[PDB]
Amino acid sequence: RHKVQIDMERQVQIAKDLLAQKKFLEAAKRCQQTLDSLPKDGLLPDPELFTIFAQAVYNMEVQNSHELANFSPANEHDDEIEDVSQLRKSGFHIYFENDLYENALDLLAQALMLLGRPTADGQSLTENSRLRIGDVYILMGDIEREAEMFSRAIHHYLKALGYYKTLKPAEQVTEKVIQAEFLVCDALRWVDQVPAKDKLKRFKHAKALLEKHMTTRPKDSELQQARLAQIQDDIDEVQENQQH
Amino acid sequence: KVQIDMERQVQIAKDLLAQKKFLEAAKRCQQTLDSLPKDGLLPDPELFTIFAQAVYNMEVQNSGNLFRLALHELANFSPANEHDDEIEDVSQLRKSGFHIYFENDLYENALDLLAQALMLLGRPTADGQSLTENSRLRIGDVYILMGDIEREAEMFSRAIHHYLKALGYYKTLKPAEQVTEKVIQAEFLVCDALRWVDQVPAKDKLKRFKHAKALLEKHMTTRPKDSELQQARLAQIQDDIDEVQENQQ
Amino acid sequence: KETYSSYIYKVLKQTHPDTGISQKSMSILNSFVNDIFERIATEASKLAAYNKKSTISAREIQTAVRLILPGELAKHAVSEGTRAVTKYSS
Amino acid sequence: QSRSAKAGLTFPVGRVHRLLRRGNYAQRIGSGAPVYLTAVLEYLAAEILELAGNAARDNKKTRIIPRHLQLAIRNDDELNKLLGN
Repeated sequence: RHKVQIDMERQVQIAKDLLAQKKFLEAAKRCQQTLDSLPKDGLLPDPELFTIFAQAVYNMEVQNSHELANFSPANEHDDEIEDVSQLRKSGFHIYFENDLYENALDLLAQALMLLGRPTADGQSLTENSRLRIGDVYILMGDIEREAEMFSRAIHHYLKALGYYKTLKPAEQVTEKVIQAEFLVCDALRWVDQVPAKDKLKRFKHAKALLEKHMTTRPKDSELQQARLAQIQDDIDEVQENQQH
Repeated sequence: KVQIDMERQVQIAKDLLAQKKFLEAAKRCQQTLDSLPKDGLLPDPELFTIFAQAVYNMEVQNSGNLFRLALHELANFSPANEHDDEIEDVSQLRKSGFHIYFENDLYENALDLLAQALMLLGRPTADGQSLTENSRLRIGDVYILMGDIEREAEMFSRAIHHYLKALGYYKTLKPAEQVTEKVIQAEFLVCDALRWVDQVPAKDKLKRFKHAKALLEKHMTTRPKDSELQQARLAQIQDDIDEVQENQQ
Repeated sequence: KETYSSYIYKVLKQTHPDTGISQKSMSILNSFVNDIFERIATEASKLAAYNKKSTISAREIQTAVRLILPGELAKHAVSEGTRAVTKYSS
Repeated sequence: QSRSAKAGLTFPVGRVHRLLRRGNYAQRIGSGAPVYLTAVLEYLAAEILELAGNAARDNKKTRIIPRHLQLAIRNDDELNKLLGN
């Protein structure tokens, strides 16, 4: 086109569509082409262009071929939200080269940057932003768990927890917290670097929380029980395969 | 220099094949085909069919060392007397250099050999009449063997295409015991090979399964000698029906 | 009559998309899968009776996996089971 | 859709569920049992296939032959332990 004019939102919907339909290559190229085609100055792009892209890129590698006990963005600075000055403005084709996992992670760091961009007036980030920061950290964790950077994965799951814990009570929130709490443990079982004693405390904590949630008779009991069974077995492993 | 009796050479090769001595049967065909006169003679198709089987068993057993499909083709059941665009002209028959069928990809090689049997067996009559029953039986057998080799070569869409082809030819034969057996075999091979092709939708697979299911149940009522085998086929098809129907709900 | 062979083939293409496999090696693999099946199902059966349960659940399959699979194979195995159950239940 | 797809699996949950029922292992089969077992079996096949594939490539071939399977198993501790040789 003479100079193609981009509706970001529409491009985002189309990319979500492509992703939902397992057309991962085609989704990634869409975000890529959209991002390379936006004006290079004065505009902050839609964060979803980066997340969808990450998910698409990440899914291609898959389908083809210190304890932050209480991280809290409420009373602590998130050192991992980079300045928008460091956002990529062109050359998004590079995210097809080399380590696709790394590329997806870097794309998500950019989503984190736009979502976590502090306001000018001292108003904190809205619920929607912090949930979305949470969701992003979950996705980083998943990629890292899949790339076998398990320690890096734990760090992000914990961070996701922190963010999720800042949201006003609601059933979505609870589900996210529990998911997070579980994912910490799912990653922790792979980490030799953490003492067996520090592992048991974490597992028991997630165990209790899962059992507490069960007495509430939730809609996803079945999935919640699967989670519980895994943590229980992981407790028995470190209990049996240590001291005996 | 040497004088060749083809029928006799076919016998020797055929018996070597039966003895499981594949290398020795393939070579027998190869040497025979390479030393026939190069112009004026159509060779006995069995020299190609045997050569193909030999080469194929050879690759299977050595490789076993230890220590698009038209959806309406599938939906069709009427015998196919229509033009077979897969029978080539005899101008395309290989006349020398048969050693190459030992080289590179042996499955590819067997198929090319079988294409040439198909060419020879399928050659249109000098007057204009349909091919004899015998030729139509052997074309059918040739087709089944193509399917087999293609399966092994991971050419699943072609495999079904050739089983369906075989079926078309068998179905043109005067009814007989051996005919019915080949027909039932081909129908089941069609079904079994459908599990390997994702591009056929549920609807069409299910329609095909139901057909074979009905055919085989009808054949079961005749109390055929092969009853155990038929029951095993019928239970497999029921399983494939069950699976596909579970994807409905 | 090989239950898993066509599925094995699909798993292979998800792993090495440019790699093939003989029918014979799928046959050996099918036999492996059938064996692991039988061992797990039978151990899970024993566990079921022991706890006086008349249902075999994901619980007893998970326990059976840990007894029957060697150390790390089991560790990934229970993780993979948890995730399928996790996804399926969603 | 199929339970396999609902579970993220390629292996057949339905066939596995049936194989458990016809196996008469307990009075009842939970709907989570097949989803779990199917996942375990598919994961094991994937591991065996990932190494056998490498062995095929290590031997410059593009097809998996039983000798590739035997190498893959024997040269892995746990698979060797699990499957014998």
